[PDB]
Amino acid sequence: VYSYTEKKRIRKDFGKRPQVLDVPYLLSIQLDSFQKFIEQDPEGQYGLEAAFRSVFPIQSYSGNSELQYVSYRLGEPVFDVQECQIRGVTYSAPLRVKLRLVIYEREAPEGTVKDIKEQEVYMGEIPLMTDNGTFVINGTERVIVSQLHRSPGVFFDSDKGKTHSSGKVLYNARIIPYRGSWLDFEFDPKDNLFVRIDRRRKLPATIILRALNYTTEQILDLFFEKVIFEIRDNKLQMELVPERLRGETASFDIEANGKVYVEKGRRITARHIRQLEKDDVKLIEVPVEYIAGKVVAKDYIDESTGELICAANMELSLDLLAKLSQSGHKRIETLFTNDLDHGPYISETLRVDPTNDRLSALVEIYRMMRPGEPPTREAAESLFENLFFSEDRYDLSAVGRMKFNRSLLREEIEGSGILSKDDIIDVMKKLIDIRNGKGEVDDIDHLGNRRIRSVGEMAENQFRVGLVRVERAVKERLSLGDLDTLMPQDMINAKPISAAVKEFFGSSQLSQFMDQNNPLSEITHKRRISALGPGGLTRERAGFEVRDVHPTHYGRVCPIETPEGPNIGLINSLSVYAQTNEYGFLETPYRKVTDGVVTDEIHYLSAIEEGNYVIAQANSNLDEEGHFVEDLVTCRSKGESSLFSRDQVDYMDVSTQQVVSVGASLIPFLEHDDANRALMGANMQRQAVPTLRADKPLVGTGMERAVAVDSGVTAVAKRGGVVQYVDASRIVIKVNEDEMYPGEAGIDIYNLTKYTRSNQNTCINQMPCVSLGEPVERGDVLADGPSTDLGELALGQNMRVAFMPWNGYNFEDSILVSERVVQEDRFTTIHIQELACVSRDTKLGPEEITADIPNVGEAALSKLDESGIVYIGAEVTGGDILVGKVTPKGETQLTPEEKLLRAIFGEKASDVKDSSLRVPNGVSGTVIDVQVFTRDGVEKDKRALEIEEMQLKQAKKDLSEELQILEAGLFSRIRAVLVAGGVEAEKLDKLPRDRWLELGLTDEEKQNQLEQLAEQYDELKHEFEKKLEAKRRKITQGDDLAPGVLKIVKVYLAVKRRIQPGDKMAGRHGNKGVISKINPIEDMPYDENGTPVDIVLNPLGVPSRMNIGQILETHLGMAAKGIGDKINAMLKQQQEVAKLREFIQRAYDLGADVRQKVDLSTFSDEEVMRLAENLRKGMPIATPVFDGAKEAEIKELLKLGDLPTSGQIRLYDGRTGEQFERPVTVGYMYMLKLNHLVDDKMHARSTGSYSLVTQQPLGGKAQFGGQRFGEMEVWALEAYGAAYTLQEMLTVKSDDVNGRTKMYKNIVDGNHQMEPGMPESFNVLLKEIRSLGINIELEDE
Amino acid sequence: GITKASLATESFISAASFQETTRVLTEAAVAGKRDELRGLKENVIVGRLI
Amino acid sequence: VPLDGGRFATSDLNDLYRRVINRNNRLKRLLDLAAPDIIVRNEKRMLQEAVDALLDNGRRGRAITGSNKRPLKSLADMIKGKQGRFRQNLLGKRVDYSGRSVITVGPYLRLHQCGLPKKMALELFKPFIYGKLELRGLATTIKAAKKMVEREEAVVWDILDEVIREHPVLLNRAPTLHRLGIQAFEPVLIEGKAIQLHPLVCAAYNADFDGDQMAVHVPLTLEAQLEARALMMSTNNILSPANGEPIIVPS
Amino acid sequence: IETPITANFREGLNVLQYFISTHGARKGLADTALKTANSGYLTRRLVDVA
Amino acid sequence: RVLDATQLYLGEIGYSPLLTAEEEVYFARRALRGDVASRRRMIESNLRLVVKIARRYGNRGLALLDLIEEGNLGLIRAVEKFDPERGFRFSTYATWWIRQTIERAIMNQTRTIRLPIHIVKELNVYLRTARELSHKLDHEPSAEEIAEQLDKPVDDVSRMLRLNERGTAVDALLDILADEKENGPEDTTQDDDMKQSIVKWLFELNAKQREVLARRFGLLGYEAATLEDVGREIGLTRERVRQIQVEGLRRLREILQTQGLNIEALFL
RNA sequence: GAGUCUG
DNA sequence: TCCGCGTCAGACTCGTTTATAGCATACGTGAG
DNA sequence: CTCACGTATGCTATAATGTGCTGACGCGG
Ligand SMILES: [Mg+2]
Ligand SMILES: [Mg+2]
Repeated sequence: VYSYTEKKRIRKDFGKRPQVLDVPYLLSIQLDSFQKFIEQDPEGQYGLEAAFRSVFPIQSYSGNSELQYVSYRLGEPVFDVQECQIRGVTYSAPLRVKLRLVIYEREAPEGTVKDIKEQEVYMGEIPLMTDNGTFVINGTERVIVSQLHRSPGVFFDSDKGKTHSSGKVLYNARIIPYRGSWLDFEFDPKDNLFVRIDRRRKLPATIILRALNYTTEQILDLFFEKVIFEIRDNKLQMELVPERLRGETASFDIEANGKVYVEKGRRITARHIRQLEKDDVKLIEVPVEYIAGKVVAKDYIDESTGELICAANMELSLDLLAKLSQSGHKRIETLFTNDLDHGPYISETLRVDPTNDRLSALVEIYRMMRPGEPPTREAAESLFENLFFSEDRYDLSAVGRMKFNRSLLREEIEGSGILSKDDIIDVMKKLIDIRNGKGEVDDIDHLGNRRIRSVGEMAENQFRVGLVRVERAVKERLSLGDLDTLMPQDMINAKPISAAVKEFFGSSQLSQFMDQNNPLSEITHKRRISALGPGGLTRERAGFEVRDVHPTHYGRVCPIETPEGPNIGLINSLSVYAQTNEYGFLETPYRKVTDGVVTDEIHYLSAIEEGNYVIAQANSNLDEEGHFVEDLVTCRSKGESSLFSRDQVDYMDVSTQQVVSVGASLIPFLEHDDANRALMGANMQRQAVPTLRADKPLVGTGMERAVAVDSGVTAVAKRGGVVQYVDASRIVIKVNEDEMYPGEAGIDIYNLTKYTRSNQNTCINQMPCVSLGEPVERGDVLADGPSTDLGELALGQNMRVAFMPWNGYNFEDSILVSERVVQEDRFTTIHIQELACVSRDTKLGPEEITADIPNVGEAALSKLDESGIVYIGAEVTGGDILVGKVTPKGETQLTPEEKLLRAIFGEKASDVKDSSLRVPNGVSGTVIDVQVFTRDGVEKDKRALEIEEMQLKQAKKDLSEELQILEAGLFSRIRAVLVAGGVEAEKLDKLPRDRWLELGLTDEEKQNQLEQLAEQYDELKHEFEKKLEAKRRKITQGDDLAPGVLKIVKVYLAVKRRIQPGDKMAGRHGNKGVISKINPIEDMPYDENGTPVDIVLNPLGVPSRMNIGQILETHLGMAAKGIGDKINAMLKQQQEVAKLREFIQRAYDLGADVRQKVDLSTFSDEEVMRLAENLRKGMPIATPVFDGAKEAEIKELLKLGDLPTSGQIRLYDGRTGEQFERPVTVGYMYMLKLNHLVDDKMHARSTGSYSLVTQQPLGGKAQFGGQRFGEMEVWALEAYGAAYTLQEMLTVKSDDVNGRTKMYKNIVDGNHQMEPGMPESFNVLLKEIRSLGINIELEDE
Repeated sequence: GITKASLATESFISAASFQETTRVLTEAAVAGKRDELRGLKENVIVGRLI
Repeated sequence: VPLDGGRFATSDLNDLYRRVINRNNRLKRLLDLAAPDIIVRNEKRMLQEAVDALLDNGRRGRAITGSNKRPLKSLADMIKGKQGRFRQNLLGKRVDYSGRSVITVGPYLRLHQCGLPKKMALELFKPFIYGKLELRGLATTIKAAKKMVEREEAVVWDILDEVIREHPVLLNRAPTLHRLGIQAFEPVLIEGKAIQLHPLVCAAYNADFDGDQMAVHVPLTLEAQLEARALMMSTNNILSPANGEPIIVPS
Repeated sequence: IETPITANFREGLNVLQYFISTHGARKGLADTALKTANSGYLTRRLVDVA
Repeated sequence: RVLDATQLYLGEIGYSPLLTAEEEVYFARRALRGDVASRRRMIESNLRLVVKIARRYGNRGLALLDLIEEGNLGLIRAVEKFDPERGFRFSTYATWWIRQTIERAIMNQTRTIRLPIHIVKELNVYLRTARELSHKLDHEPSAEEIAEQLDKPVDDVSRMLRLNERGTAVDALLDILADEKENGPEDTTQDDDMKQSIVKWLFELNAKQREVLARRFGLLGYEAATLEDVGREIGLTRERVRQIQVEGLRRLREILQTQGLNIEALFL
């Protein structure tokens, strides 16, 4: 069972592991997230709903007035994506919000029966996400990258040494909300518990409890266990708990009943403890001297006097015991604090605490955050309540509360966003438990603690900020104004919200220009996770621990895809099957194993859930429809991996691919490649420029088709059916009745995008895949995007490669290429550059775009037309004028040499200059397109007007063909309905179709169908009119540009760049090279058959690199092409369909344990020859990642091609004709031409413009800059002798202004003498130091 | 050791160009220090022959 | 200065000077008006704050944020930082008669030679061409010589070939760790945009041709030419200065 | 790591062995980006002193 | 550790007496008659009012402290021109003065280039109009749409919105920008060649032709004279000067056709 | 200033 | 607690959003 | 020599009189 587009060309699968779950939609993250932000939910606070309910209702300070939110609505987008991109506007929907101004009476108590004003107010346009996953901001496609941040909740961490060479582990708790101040608890070397609010100055931890109204005795009752002391007759007694002592040394002789258990001064072992517990020991007699030091729990007072004998938390003595006895207390509650397990931490912290009561504690807290400002009681209560106990300033969020409750071992997941008094104490309790030794510290890098924010959460936050800025304004105006005249819209401002959101989608770090070199580049960019940007890490902040691969990254984040750069480890590609949980943690699919039998039941497990189960490996062998073949299966749990029994196994990896990301999944023999090289391989695939002829990969994986389809760059069929009309522009498909809805006309039109500019100025061209009258299913590829073959992803071009040295032409990775590659225009690449010419208005007057330009040859003006615009199709070269422009000049005081020259030619040329847009120097191309943007008031250019004539007539034609094909398709249906119950075949075709409003039949369901089709026909009739009026308006519409700018002309140049020495090429195993030489065909090593190799790569760049993938790819590539050469030979000699069928079935069903079955047969003869015609240019094979082809399978395939098992061949030198003395490995490596063309990098400068202050030449090729001669480079001249070369570089070559001109004159005069001076940067330095008020003088000789 | 040795050089143009420029220039300004330009860095700064 | 867009762009020192002048002049006013002393004091604090911001912003506590939120760049900040003026504009500089491109092998070269692209060399030796053009009387003056080069006339190539003869060019690779990271070569004019490097010196540059680039620099004076040919030439820097072992070795 | 990789490239590495490889690999690559600067700062301190 | 100029000043203001109605009247009568203490006390007591307005006037131009000090200048003018005879309270009158002086300062100091209040006031009305338009038109105001609403010239509205654009910081952008007033060595060298050639060209044409031609354009002479002004030297003619000027240029045109320029140096 | 990059 | 340090060139992009009363006399320079 | 134009300083009156983003680097002296 294969699809129509797969019947045309089938990839051979060497995979063996049946896929229980298919690769999901890859651009899932971006779409789901943003869809949640705009998604209208009544309940589920997601994006805007949440944002309004959070802020609103806003009630005035007086409390008479309030503004409340009803609902919102997005207007439809003013401009489509197309018009936005051209015009350079943001693709957005207007946000209209219903809001109700309600007013209370001040005279009545809370009478709401005064004024209720409800109206729908504009608050900004929100940018919309494209169906692909992008935003068009100011006419530029951008991607907002998902973020990775610390999840709110609690975290328990510990400086492992660091502070105090003492080497003490200081434990700490950090409570992180989603919004609010941070709450820190920490230990000190002296075991005192401290609180840092918002990581400010340190305060004793007990002070925060006093602020929450805890008495001293209540604090102690919370952290400490009590020990009772009974004073009987004269001897002291204490209530014993058998264990407590445990691992202590007995300070007294412990006697129970009459009989001595402990010996004094010996350590109490487990035997003593079980003896005491079984004997049921509750009182033990003790010496009075043991209480010296014990801490009293409660306040104990003299019942006679009523005065305090001892305060709570006070160290007892022999005399306080005596006074207590005689007062009439024969029971004393003392603290249990035995070092080791139960530490007296809070007891010691209370002694450090300078505060006494609640107020004194609140004042001290207040004085910390606001130091200086006098306390008031109202101020201190307000501040403390507004820190962690205000619904408006503190919000843990659902994820915060959930992680918080799980960390404190609760049952309930959901709860308050504000901190409860119970929360804080439980956190302190756990901190102290961890100090004692029971309980552990959580991990920060653990993905259970790192959460994903995609777009919708981030858009939501910026939108809340906008609302908060609005709330101040609103509340302010509600209080001041009269309530009754004043409506809600005069109070709201849209500009704050629009500004907050605009700044996110445009200024933000995470909003970046889409990387569009190729489909894979796009798809991988949109599934990026960045730990950087706002609310995240910085490069400075980023350590080594975060960057490295964490255990939990398994199945969630790619271990082998990260920029090799400063961002190494902070930026991460998402794994293949990975997805975001409801709370935003990453999760991965796993197959449930029940009673040892491995079900197809699939569970997505979060980072924290994964730890708990034992998960078998994907490569683990399952036994034919039940359990594991092998007894001890290789699995992983508790973050580590070993053998397990079958009964212990809970789960298993869904695919072998789930560990890897998209980009790395496309690397064939990844299994045989070093992880470093593989990283750069996956990184360079993104840099691959699409060639003129998009060539499939012979050695693929199978992700090729998934990626091409999900990227969106391919046109895919929604409805299917038969193709009515193909064109190099459009595809019209007639839909099948089964999916075709009976309401609208059932004809789908896909308009293809023709040759368009990319962000990297590469070429985007869609060509039609299918032929005229081809039957297609839903999800069939109808048109190929730029770097896609029939449905598969095609980033470059496969080539006959031989590994062997040449005469140093492949020295260090240098690449030797055959001329045949250049001839066949393979790796010829198309680039489209955009140049603008801006007519501005100056103080002197407006600039003119005339062809009438002072001092210009007829040669130049030949190419400009009436208006001063170059013609479409015109070839241009550096210095040719594209758009002629002149800047008005005022009274210009010329010199005697200039006045004598202007007199000679008489070309005074009025009061105007020459500021024409001309082709940049050395770039040379053909003008493909011209666009003109004018203002509204200014009279249009003749050329602008003819452009609008074209767009108008073309628009009319487009819409007319819509209505025509839609009417024809619709009456074609009415014709079939009328035949249903009314045979009138020939009789209906003769009368005109235009007079079919009269035609009906009997009142049944079929008469109602006729009514549907008639109401749609007329609907389309008016719709066509209002569409045409819209188009006409946009074409006439004068565009509002920047202030100062009257009009803009955009020229698009087209360039065909040929492959050439200096150009950078790579494979997919991270194997790069620069092309050194293009060899004539004659010179290239050739086979026994006479066929020359395309590329000669250096053997020595393999065993060091440890990317062995490229060699396996080459052997298999040759085997693939072997079989293509056999099919090509059988097709050239026609032969039998039966014989081709035989060979091809034996081929597909080769592999030792091939998963993929292909029962050829069912294929019809016509399907088989279309298939062979595609297989002829080499049988495409798929080697999954970690479930790839084996050596033995590749050698078996080679034998099927009658190629050698070694995959080495005899080669003959093209030059000499003699044979090479040993066999050479030859085959097909799929090669990529990266964006790094020599054409773009070569730069040279003799003299140019110079910098403003420093007077040094500028930097960069765009500014025509001199190369920087850095400290390092200077030192080299210092090591040498070279003193004149150095001074040259310091002086006449850089700053020295007089020196440089004088030496230029000398060099044209041929003097080659320096005449040095003083570098100008120094004169500035002096001025800058005197500006500081330091006298810095030059002292003369 | 290296860092202090470089700051102990009796040229304040070299000391300033290395590190700690604010502190070097206050101590030189207060001492009324005179740099006679003997080392290589000093000559490279004024754009002279090494 | 006026940007092309009609807008202006200015140094942050202007914002700091304007702070200082406004507060100072307001202080003169409040002194002429005999203001109560609390207000005089506030103005004196604000005046000291403005001058301290102008001299060294960020030392006196919280730096004054301008337009973005970034602290205004003060006088001391232009001198101090690595980026100040010392490290950036003075102990190293941007340089005339300097170029770059991708490097590629030249196995045919001798050890003292390097492939230099035609168009690159045309531009670097522009004054030297102008000079010979006028001595041959082929160019009447400099602007006519410039237009002959712009037109890239056939006679100009022959002159350029004549100038480059026995003229050494410095090749540099980042990073320049030791002195052999700069070497002099006699250039060989080549059609095409890539620099051709002799294999045996690839060791000293740590040059591998997977896209590395090199700076070219033209020694102008007779002195600089001689220092390049005698001291800095490839051939003459065979042994490592760090050890007695040679650097030029076949691989 | 206590469990070594028994296999070689020719035989074929699994997802577990490959995942475990990655740690060392990326620490190496991060080392080149981050560590390069203290070496260079030592060159510069040395140069200034001599 | 109170180091901040702002917190110190606000501490000092809080430390003041708050005035009543009868107290304001008593002090105000003494103040206008010219009491020292009365003026001081009325100002010091009403500093708090300056701060309330200056606190809601931040993030628009200057800093809070800069906005408070300018506001204090309004307080002084308010105390000077307060009328205690009118039953109406001081706070009401002072509020006008404080807002006036703050706004005026914010319109001048905030922009590097001195902008007139006349234009700023016009701008205010254009922007308020834009706000009302934006609330009803889901889109934003066009220049023409604002001009229609105010019944004013489109060009005038465009000029105003053109002055709204603020200045950008060079600190970097400085290094992209290059000196446009300073010519490059190549250009300066070209001028040297021309100036040197002229001297040689003057002693190549006739003695009377290079005298008259040079001293007119100010090539050899000191001042660039005209056809009629060449008469001051020795020429003292109007027709003979014009024939001889052009005769010098015609012989020089053939000197440029033969050397190899003329149409070659016409493009230039 | 924030990016995505090549050594 | 405070402050002094952190490799060398190259490519590209973005960015400098927002606010405030109306009309009379006075001060000062420029244009016809 | 005179007026217009550009720019500035003036005065108005319900009462109102107390502030306020991003947090976390690491080694040495
Ligand atoms: Mg290696
Ligand atoms: Mg390299």
